[PDB]
Parts: sequence; C-alpha cells; structure tokens
Amino acid sequence: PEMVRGQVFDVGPRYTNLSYIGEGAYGMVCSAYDNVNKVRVAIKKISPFEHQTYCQRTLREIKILLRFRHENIIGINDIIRAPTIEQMKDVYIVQDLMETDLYKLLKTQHLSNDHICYFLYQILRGLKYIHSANVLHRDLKPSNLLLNTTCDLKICDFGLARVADPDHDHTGFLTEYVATRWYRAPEIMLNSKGYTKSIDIWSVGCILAEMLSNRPIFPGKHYLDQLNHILGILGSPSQEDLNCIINLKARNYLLSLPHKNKVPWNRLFPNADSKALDLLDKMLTFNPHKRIEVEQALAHPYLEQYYDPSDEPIAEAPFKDLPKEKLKELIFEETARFQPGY
Repeated sequence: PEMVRGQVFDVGPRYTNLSYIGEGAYGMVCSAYDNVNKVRVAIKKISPFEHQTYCQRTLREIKILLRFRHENIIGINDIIRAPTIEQMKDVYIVQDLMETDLYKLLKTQHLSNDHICYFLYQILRGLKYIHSANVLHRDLKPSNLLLNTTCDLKICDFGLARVADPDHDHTGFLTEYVATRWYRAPEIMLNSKGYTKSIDIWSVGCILAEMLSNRPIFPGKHYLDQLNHILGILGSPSQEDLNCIINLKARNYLLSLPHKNKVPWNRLFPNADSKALDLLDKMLTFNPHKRIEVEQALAHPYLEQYYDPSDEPIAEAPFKDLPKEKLKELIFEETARFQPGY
C-alpha cells in the first residue's frame, strides 16, 4: 500500500503517482493520476469513524455532493473504501483536480473587474442551485471556492450545511456558532441560528468585498468583535431595523453603542465598478429580511453580461443524534454505488 509522509494513502490500482497537497480540514489530500480517465485528480483521505461529529459531517457532505449536479459545485467522481463495514476505517473521496482556490488567489493575485464579475456570477449561479434544493451552505468563504486553470469556479465543503428552517431561526443574544467568523452575518451574533438563505448571501457579499481589495472586509478576532467590525462600516442600524430585533439583550447592546455613520463603499473601494458596489450594498444589508436574494442578485445590472436564467439551473430533488455506529452504516450505504460491479 502506497505511503505519503509515512501514512497509508491506498487508492490503487486505479489511482497512482501520488503528490501531497495538504493536511486538509481533517484528513490528507493528494493529487494522483486516474489511470481510467487519463487525467490528474484530487483525493482526500477521511478517517471519521471514532467520533459522531466527524461521522455526521462526512455523511452530510457525501449525501449532498452526490445528490447535487451543477457546473459550479464540486462533484464526487469516485469513493474508495473497504468492501465491508468491519474493514472500513478510512474513506477516500475523489474529485476533479482544482489547481487553486479563491483564498490562495487573493493572497497573491490582483483580480481584474472582469474576473471579479465572472467569479461572482459563478458563485451565485452555484448558490442559486444550492438554495433551490432548500439547502444552506453556511460556510462560504474564499478557501471553499475552488478554481482550476481556466478559472472555472466550484463551491465545496458542505460540512456545516443544513436544510433551511426559517421558522426556527430565532435565538438569544451571543449564541455560540461554528461557521467561519469573518463571513458571519450580523444577525448570528444578535438573534439568528443561521437557518435562513440570507446567511449565505452575507458571506457572498464579504467575498465580493474581499475580491475588490484582496483583504477581508470584517476581520473579527473574537465572537462579538465580528459584529462590531460590521457596524463600523455599515454604521448604526436604523430604528426600523432595531424594531425588527425583539430580543432585549440584542437590541439594548446595539442601543448602547455610540452613533456611527456609514463608511461609503466608494471610499473603501475607489477603483470598484459602481454597479459592483450597488450589488455589494444589497448583499451587505444589516437587516436579513431586506438583504437581496440569490436570484435577485443574478438579475442585478452588475451581472448583466452573464445573466441567463435559463442557463442557471435549479435542483430537481430538493432536500427535506444518530450514534456513530449507525452513521458508519449509513456512510457505507451512501458510498456503495462506487464499488465494483455496476
């Protein structure tokens, strides 16, 4: 069995000539030569079975990626695992090799307005599909937007995804949250569990801002700091927006802050296309009920050269506490289609 950094990475005989990429979110990633399709691919080794949280996230990711089929969403090409539950200790997920990601690109490359426009279009087209499936991604950020050498953009990492549940979105002030801090919507810190589509649009708006300047717009260092970054640019919420926040601790926190005026986008982003900044404003709207929706964003004048709703498909099959032993069996079942025979 082939080794990579002295750990087993046994994908053969189909996958050979391995090169290390990284130590992943949790699990090692290599490129490898696919000897069937005659192209290099990406492979991630996952070893989740001792922990119910890792079983849950792995199962969730696999079920979603296998159900989805869209040019702006990473697909699963193959899944390698043992023929029996008892022998199954790792799972290998095979994807198209994506040479970079928006995180890497932003650390080194100035993006043209044409690239920003194209990347935003692709993000929203993929997101239209995800949301049409009643799914929230909940961890959109540059490193979760993969790109290949022709700049095809594919959303990945559905580990924190959920079925949308607006009727159970409410919670109290300072309720703990798991998704990446810099791309969290203001309401997460105030009164939201992140079970509405508007959570994802905020993250997209953060990404657009980042594309414009190569720097995160709201780099908070700790839970409440993230909200305070947001308010520093958007300015104090209006009375009407505060009236929407019934929770007293959340509303009173916002009323305790000194009045702060809006920082105009065109001062933050003096080289930006004016239509890009109009769309940015609408995605980075404090009130989630007033925030633009994905399909509305696609129809925005900024994207008019790409907008084509007939070429922006929706999902055919929208989605509607298990011990790790049951989750292992479900992962075994979910990966069965890739085993030799059919």
